[PDB]
Amino acid sequence: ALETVPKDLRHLRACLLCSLVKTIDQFEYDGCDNCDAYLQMKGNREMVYDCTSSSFDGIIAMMSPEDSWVSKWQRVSNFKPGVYAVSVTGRLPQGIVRELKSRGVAYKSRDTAIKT
Amino acid sequence: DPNLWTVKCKIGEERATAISLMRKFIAYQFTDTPLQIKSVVAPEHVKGYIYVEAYKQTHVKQAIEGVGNLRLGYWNQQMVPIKEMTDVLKVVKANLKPKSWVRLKRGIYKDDIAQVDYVEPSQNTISLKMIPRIDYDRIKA
Ligand SMILES: [Zn+2]
Repeated sequence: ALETVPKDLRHLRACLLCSLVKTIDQFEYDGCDNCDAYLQMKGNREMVYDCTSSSFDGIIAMMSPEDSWVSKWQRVSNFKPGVYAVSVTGRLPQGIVRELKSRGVAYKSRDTAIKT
Repeated sequence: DPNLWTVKCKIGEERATAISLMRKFIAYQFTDTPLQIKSVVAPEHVKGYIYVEAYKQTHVKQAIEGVGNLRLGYWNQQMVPIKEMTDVLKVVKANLKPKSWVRLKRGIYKDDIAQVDYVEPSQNTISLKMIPRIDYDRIKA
């Protein structure tokens, strides 16, 4: 859709769960689409900065996760089409990751990149 | 499994090309001439050409028609082996973490190592730790 496509290249962040890359205005207004009920991101900016981090590299034009080896490798097949990444560096604090497992959300590390 | 093709591009324009392709796909997805491309990879480390995912060469050849940026890489479509389908996504250590060591290009402390202390969420300025090198105004006039 036209709401997930980034509008302006400047001031762009990325999520850590599904690695959704968009613009800060879209994050403030729309927020994380693939995970909204379990993230409660819409309607605020503090949570955006708390969870999302600008430390990420790589951009991929995901359009058909159901049929794509990149989608299988990144484990993003069950997500909506959009502009994702391949490496997002960061980790959620110890106050928000706890409830995801209780609500039945498996928190995995999307930082597929290597260190040294 | 789908194949990965390569297409040349201008040096310094990769994210612009990616967003333009996304816009074209979104605008021409509900028409009689859709795009069969699966995805495109534009690694940050590389600069000068981009990747594309498709089965056949004709798909991308007819999907990159009309765009004035990929005109250069239109008469040749190179195919890479299947073993190179996993090294492209690899990244060697983004690169923004507090209490890390970074170097400077501009200013006076050129080609010197320094240390990050605090990061502003505004993404406009960042603190840095370095030992002064000035002469304390004793040599200069
Ligand atoms: Zn996410």
